[PDB]
Amino acid sequence: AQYEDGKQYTTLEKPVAGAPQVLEFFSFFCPHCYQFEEVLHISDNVKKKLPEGVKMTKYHVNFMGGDLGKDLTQAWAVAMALGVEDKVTVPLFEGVQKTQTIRSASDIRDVFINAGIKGEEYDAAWNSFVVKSLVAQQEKAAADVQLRGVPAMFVNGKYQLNPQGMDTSNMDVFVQQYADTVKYLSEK
Ligand SMILES: CCN(CCn1cccn1)C(=O)Cc1ccc(Oc2ccc(C#N)c(C)c2)cc1
Repeated sequence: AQYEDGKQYTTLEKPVAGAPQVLEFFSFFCPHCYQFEEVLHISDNVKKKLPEGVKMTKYHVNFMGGDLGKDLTQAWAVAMALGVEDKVTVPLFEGVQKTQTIRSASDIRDVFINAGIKGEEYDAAWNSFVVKSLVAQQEKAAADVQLRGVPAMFVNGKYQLNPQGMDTSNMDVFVQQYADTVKYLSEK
C-alpha cells in the first residue's frame, strides 16, 4: 500500500478513546518544533487539508527544559485560555532558542506583555484554576500515549505520525506528504 503502518505513521499498542481528532505535542525547547512552526508551518498546512471546523489541539510538554519547561506549559495554558496562541508562539520560540532571552517565568511574562496582554490579565490567568485544569489536560494527554519525544501528532488517539519515514530533500514536499498523511488517517 502507498500508506503503510511503520512508514508514514505508526499505530499505538493501546488506543486512547475520546482523544482529540488531531492532537499535536510540542515544546519551545524542541528544535524540530521550531522548524515545524516558523519554517514549515505544519499545523496550518494540516488544518488546510482537513475539513472545515475539525478540531485541532496543540499541547506543550514538560520533559524538556526542567523548571522553565514546566513554566512554559503553564504559560501555554495561559495562551490557550486567553486565545492568544497566534501572538506568543513565535516570540516564545525565538526567546528560548534564537535570542535565548527567556530564562525565567518573568521573561515568559514579558513576551505576553510585549504581545499586548495586560499584566493583570496575564497574572490572573496564570493563577487561575481554569489554567490549572488546562495544565492537567496537557499532562493527561501526553501521559495517555507515554510521550517521550516531540514534535508528535496523533490522529483520533490511534495513529502517530512518522515524519522520519517521509522525504526531507524538499521542505515543501515534506509538508505536503505530512498533511496528506494526516488527511488519510483522518478518513480511516
Ligand atoms: C520525537 C522524535 N524526535 C525527537 C528526537 N530527535 C531529534 C532529532 C531527531 N530525532 C524528532 O524530532 C522526530 C523528528 C521529526 C521530524 C523530522 O523531520 C524533519 C524535521 C525538520 C525538518 C525541517 N526543516 C524537516 C524537513 C524534516 C525528523 C525527526
